[PDB]
Amino acid sequence: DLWVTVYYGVPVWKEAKTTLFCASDAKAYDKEVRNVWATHACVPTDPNPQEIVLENVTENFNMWKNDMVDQMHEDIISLWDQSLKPCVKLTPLCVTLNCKNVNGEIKNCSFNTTTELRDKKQKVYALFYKPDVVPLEYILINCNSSTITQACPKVSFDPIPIHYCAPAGYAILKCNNKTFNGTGPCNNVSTVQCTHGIKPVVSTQLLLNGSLAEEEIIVRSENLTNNIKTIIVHLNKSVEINCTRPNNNTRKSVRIGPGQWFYATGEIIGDIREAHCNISRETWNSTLIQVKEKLREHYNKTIKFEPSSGGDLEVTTHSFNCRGEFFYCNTTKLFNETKLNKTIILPCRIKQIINMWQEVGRAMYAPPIEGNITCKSNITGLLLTWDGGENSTEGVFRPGGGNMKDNWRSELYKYKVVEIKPLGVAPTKCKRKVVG
Amino acid sequence: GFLGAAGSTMGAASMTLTVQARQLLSGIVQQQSNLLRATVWGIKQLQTRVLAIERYLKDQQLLGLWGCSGKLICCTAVPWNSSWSNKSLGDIWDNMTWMQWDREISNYTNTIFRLLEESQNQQEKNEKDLLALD
Amino acid sequence: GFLGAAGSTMGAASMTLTVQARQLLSGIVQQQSNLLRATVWGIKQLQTRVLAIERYLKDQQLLGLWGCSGKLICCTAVPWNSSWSNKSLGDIWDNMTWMQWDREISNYTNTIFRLLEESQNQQEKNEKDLLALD
Amino acid sequence: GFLGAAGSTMGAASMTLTVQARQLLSGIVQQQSNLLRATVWGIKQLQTRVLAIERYLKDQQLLGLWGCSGKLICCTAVPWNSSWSNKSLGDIWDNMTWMQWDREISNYTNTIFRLLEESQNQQEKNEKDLLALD
Amino acid sequence: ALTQPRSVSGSPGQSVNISCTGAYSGLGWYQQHPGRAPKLIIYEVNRRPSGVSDRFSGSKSGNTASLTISGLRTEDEADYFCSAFEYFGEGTKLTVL
Amino acid sequence: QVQLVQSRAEVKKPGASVKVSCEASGYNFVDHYIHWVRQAPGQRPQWVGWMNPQWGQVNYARTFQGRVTMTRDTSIDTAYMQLNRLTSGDTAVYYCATQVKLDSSAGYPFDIWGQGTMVTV
Ligand SMILES: *[C@@H]1O[C@H](CO)[C@@H](O[C@@H]2O[C@H](CO)[C@@H](O[C@@H]3O[C@H](CO[C@H]4O[C@H](CO)[C@@H](O)[C@H](O)[C@@H]4O)[C@@H](O)[C@H](O[C@H]4O[C@H](CO)[C@@H](O)[C@H](O)[C@@H]4O)[C@@H]3O)[C@H](O)[C@H]2NC(C)=O)[C@H](O)[C@H]1NC(C)=O
Ligand SMILES: *[C@@H]1O[C@H](CO)[C@@H](O[C@@H]2O[C@H](CO)[C@@H](O)[C@H](O)[C@H]2NC(C)=O)[C@H](O)[C@H]1NC(C)=O
Ligand SMILES: *[C@@H]1O[C@H](CO)[C@@H](O[C@@H]2O[C@H](CO)[C@@H](O)[C@H](O)[C@H]2NC(C)=O)[C@H](O)[C@H]1NC(C)=O
Ligand SMILES: *[C@@H]1O[C@H](CO)[C@@H](O[C@@H]2O[C@H](CO)[C@@H](O)[C@H](O)[C@H]2NC(C)=O)[C@H](O)[C@H]1NC(C)=O
Ligand SMILES: *[C@@H]1O[C@H](CO)[C@@H](O[C@@H]2O[C@H](CO)[C@@H](O)[C@H](O)[C@H]2NC(C)=O)[C@H](O)[C@H]1NC(C)=O
Ligand SMILES: *[C@@H]1O[C@H](CO)[C@@H](O[C@@H]2O[C@H](CO)[C@@H](O)[C@H](O)[C@H]2NC(C)=O)[C@H](O)[C@H]1NC(C)=O
Ligand SMILES: *[C@@H]1O[C@H](CO)[C@@H](O[C@@H]2O[C@H](CO)[C@@H](O)[C@H](O)[C@H]2NC(C)=O)[C@H](O)[C@H]1NC(C)=O
Ligand SMILES: *[C@@H]1O[C@H](CO)[C@@H](O)[C@H](O)[C@H]1NC(C)=O
Ligand SMILES: *[C@@H]1O[C@H](CO)[C@@H](O)[C@H](O)[C@H]1NC(C)=O
Ligand SMILES: *[C@@H]1O[C@H](CO)[C@@H](O)[C@H](O)[C@H]1NC(C)=O
Ligand SMILES: *[C@@H]1O[C@H](CO)[C@@H](O)[C@H](O)[C@H]1NC(C)=O
Ligand SMILES: *[C@@H]1O[C@H](CO)[C@@H](O)[C@H](O)[C@H]1NC(C)=O
Ligand SMILES: *[C@@H]1O[C@H](CO)[C@@H](O)[C@H](O)[C@H]1NC(C)=O
Ligand SMILES: *[C@@H]1O[C@H](CO)[C@@H](O)[C@H](O)[C@H]1NC(C)=O
Repeated sequence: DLWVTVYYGVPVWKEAKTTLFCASDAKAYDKEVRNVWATHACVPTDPNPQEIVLENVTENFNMWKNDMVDQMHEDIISLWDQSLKPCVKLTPLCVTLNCKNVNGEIKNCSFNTTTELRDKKQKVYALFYKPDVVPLEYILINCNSSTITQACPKVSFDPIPIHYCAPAGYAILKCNNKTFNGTGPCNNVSTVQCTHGIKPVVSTQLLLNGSLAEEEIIVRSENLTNNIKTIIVHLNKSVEINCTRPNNNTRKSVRIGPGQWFYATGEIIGDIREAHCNISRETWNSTLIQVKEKLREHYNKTIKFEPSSGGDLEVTTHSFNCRGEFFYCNTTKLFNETKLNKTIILPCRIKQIINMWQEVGRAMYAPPIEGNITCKSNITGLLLTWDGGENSTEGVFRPGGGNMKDNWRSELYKYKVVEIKPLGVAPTKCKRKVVG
Repeated sequence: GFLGAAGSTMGAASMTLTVQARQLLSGIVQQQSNLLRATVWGIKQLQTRVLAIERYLKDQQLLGLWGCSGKLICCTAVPWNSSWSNKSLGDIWDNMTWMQWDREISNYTNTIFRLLEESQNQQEKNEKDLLALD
Repeated sequence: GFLGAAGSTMGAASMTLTVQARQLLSGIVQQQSNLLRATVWGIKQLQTRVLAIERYLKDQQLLGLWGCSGKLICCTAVPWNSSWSNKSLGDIWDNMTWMQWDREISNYTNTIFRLLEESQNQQEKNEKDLLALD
Repeated sequence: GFLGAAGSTMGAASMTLTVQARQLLSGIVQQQSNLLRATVWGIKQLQTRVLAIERYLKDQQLLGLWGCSGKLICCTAVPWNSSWSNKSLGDIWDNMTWMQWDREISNYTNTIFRLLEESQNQQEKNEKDLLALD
Repeated sequence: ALTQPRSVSGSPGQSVNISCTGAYSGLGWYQQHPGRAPKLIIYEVNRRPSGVSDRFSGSKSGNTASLTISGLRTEDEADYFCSAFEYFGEGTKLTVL
Repeated sequence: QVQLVQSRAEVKKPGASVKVSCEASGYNFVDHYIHWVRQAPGQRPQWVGWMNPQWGQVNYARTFQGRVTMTRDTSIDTAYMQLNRLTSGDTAVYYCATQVKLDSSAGYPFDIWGQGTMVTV
């Protein structure tokens, strides 16, 4: 007859989300308290990741209802606050600064700070950038909103690849479609131990240092024809950028308390030069054309570009970190032409008092880096927003980086967390031996 | 490998059920705490380890109350009420996958799970106690 | 329901032991952490979850060392020394509740638990090894 | 007592394996949290209890996948390939300790552990399903 | 290019029924009481937000959004607007005899 | 609670600038986008733009591009909309719109609207 027969270890799963887990690469070369994403206690990963390719099944995906990008964004915020917790407060630095210009974008400010003695007062000088100072005869930009905790010079903001790993009893489903839309079924899925190398970068309008595409450029958004969500244009090829801060800055240690040391920008020597980035001209010219071909597939007419209309300074420019210093690069020179080595040079301005995530609370002060600064932007994606209610002849895609979950959705679109239910009931012709 | 036979037929998948059984808990090859460093990651890690044991111990508990603790495949003597599924033997084990099976009978699985604990193992043990009395 | 037969006779209570067995660990139907919000309650909760596994695993461990892992009712071959209790069969199973039984023999239960691990399962396994040698 | 027979011969040590088995988890006789006080010691303590569960549950899981969950001594039907060890019966059980055995065969135990889960319990269960079909 | 008629007849007990054609037409419908701001009555052509009566409902078609209200009252005399993302319709005034 | 309150109605001269504020209370002001939509008294309602209060990230139609600037003050949960180069054809009632009490994450349509600010110029 047909009697139940329970099987333990059946390959059936349910859509359910759990708590992920960091597992960095076997690169414990620390030698100093560093790696604010790994911090102290992120475990080594598997040297041989057991990537297990599946066939025979089509499972649907939803990269905007994914809970991994909510959990990753909560961790990076939590790592940001935890690394700044033992760092030096800048409470006694919120005094009237006496700033005179250098010529420029640097203001020579002299302020009034208590020494380690609670009665003696000293007068010291420092170099502060223009958008770090608001008029009042000057103060810091956000001393009347919240406190400032400077970044500890020991730690590093270099994003190392971290693998978000589901615990025992769960699995991560990796979609392997070469041209994969995001929302919708995936014909070729593979369960993995956990994710690939994910660099937790911070960047607006330009997804830096990520995963590249294989076949062509995939244009990704929730609805495309909706103007309210940003469009993630995931690139196939990657352009080369050489960003720099080509002025020689000296780091000045200002005594502000017992153990609390305030590292300001000392005397600048050499040439007063602007920070710039070279995003080729030939690779970007071919990059925008291949972006136009994919954007013309979802439309029927010409499509033009135009720089960002407004907002705060950190979205109208191209923000990132370049060797412990935060840049703000004017990307008007990029999205200028209207489509259907002679390099373009982006003027970038440097800020030290940065208020990342716009959460009311800690807004760190990046200490200056001694000497020249050079890094390697790489671009594996773009962040574009559609324009409003308009004529059908042409449309504008303004660049824009909204909530930071769009940065993680460019790398967490492939993955999905499901729970494993190894108990399963299925009738067969077998029956156990009767008692009587 | 783990979940490798998720798209295969039930007959092919039923041969490699040990693989999914192993990886549900371990766990301890990848880490033990780890006590090589001595944070957000520490609290996050620990809550996952408790959950992995707690979910695992539920299944062995359910298998235990069905008298199937030691085995991965056990047969029972509760009959299959046809209202649950009307499909035959050849329409289930050689043409359908486990994923589509769970979707259709999930409404009454709890009542089926009630039949596995009451109908057999609660009756078999009382009868087996009455059988070994002599 | 859970602990429902605490005042009933041992014969009536012995039929619904599965109900009390389910609730020692679960647990995970009522909550998983819960990760819907993402404090004193967090540390307190986790220590409860660890403790519920510690008590549950001890009982299955004790049942395991008595060779009774899979079953809720198992019979042995250690004889009942009369010094523990002088009561007969009809004076125990049809006139007393489990609450009043535990009160009187709790003094010597520990060496009874020592008899269950030594007298049978440590002797039965050595004999069963010598029995399947041929 | 616990690990008392670590220097004795395998035959003498095999009689008191229950003593070493009891102590991997407990645990709960020495403490439960403890909720009599209500720190560095609290976090350190909790990570010990989780670790004690997780390693213990690996061994019952491995014993479970070999169909030996309930027993401390179980015999199988996978034959012993001589490449692992060339020693005889009398050269092992009455002249050698368990310590020196683990050092010499630890290299291939993993493919032995693969033989215990595949060769028997994955074949025995498919055959046992085909046996109770009639 | 999202159009709708201006006035459709009705009576208490008889249904008032509005067409609205266009691309992605009838994503949301608003009942603008004369004097204050409009209020959502249905979203996603057929779903019902909280705070509105059960008699408010909508039916979907290929390109025309049909808003059907059954059991009219004298207090429902208002202007109805059909919207599609950022676009909007012309506006339909209720007519109850 | 979970409501939008606007400023008083204003009547100005051509060329001048008007600031129509919309303070929000009772809910997460930052997490939800603030849309602005017009309605001429005798014409279909026309949509101006949206502004999410995280960084501001303002979006405009070309019929208002270069004329309207939307700023914010997130410390007091106030969303602004300032029009420049006012002409004769810029008369309407100005509404601030958002989406809070809906289960649709698509951002459209709107459910919570302000008290209204009739601007005649
Ligand atoms: C996107 O990804 C690219 C990688 O393709 C990143 O580019 C690299 O960024 C890292 C970190 O910003 C750079 O690494 C740093 O280089 C500094 C300069 O190196 C020169 O000087 C050192 C010392 O003299 C030489 O050994 C070296 O060969 C070079 O000549 C180093 O000074 C840095 O060292 C750090 O650690 C040491 C040890 O504690 C400290 O003493 C230092 O003060 C410092 O803290 C560091 O190694 C790297 O050079 C970049 N290029 C390449 C090709 O890897 C982009 O930054 C990244 N962008 C974003 C936005 O994520
Ligand atoms: C499904 O996706 C997987 C993963 O991308 C593919 O497997 C890998 O891809 C290439 C192409 O076959 C091979 O050279 C690799 O060696 C494969 N990896 C392994 C571990 O075997 C797979 O080919 C895809 N299958 C289909 C039908 O698209
Ligand atoms: C910034 O202003 C400070 C004001 O104190 C300058 O510091 C002094 O500058 C004079 C030159 O006018 C020197 O003779 C002193 O030795 C400086 N004092 C110290 C403590 O350095 C400082 O040079 C100015 N920096 C720049 C770049 O203009
Ligand atoms: C950005 O810098 C890289 C190297 O820092 C440049 O790439 C090198 O260019 C030289 C000639 O200029 C070649 O000889 C090397 O082979 C190149 N190396 C690599 C890895 O490509 C690159 O040209 C620079 N780009 C811009 C726009 O300045
Ligand atoms: C980014 O650069 C562009 C041009 O490179 C700036 O746009 C104009 O720049 C000219 C100077 O050449 C100014 O006179 C104009 O006022 C600028 N604006 C317009 C609308 O024409 C642009 O301002 C730069 N971005 C920022 C934030 O300053
Ligand atoms: C409006 O409501 C009713 C019910 O929806 C309408 O009846 C049908 O409506 C659909 C689409 O709205 C049309 O395609 C059918 O042709 C209608 N059938 C009939 C028999 O009319 C009806 O049109 C309207 N009710 C009125 C005008 O009283
Ligand atoms: C964008 O969202 C709209 C609704 O918000 C989607 O429109 C619906 O699409 C389905 C099929 O995909 C139709 O059956 C419905 O009639 C459409 N309208 C409504 C009001 O639900 C649209 O599909 C979405 N865009 C994409 C690319 O998925
Ligand atoms: C996948 O489908 C093919 C085609 O029906 C079938 O032959 C095969 O057994 C299935 N499973 C695997 C693992 O290929
Ligand atoms: C700093 O203190 C001195 C006296 O201690 C005072 O004269 C001066 O105004 C203060 N502020 C400055 C230099 O900005
Ligand atoms: C903080 O200071 C700046 C300086 O101009 C000012 O604009 C801002 O309104 C101040 N914030 C508060 C809350 O007063
Ligand atoms: C993405 O592309 C797939 C292709 O099959 C399609 O089914 C799905 O509807 C698309 N989703 C969106 C949001 O365009
Ligand atoms: C960019 O490409 C177009 C056509 O591919 C060409 O006409 C134009 O000259 C190119 N620009 C540069 C700077 O090479
Ligand atoms: C766009 O801006 C770039 C930046 O240098 C400039 O070279 C180019 O001529 C501009 N083109 C147009 C059409 O404005
Ligand atoms: C940067 O882009 C180049 C493409 O030439 C690529 O080879 C390199 O791996 C990229 N860097 C990183 C860190 O991915």
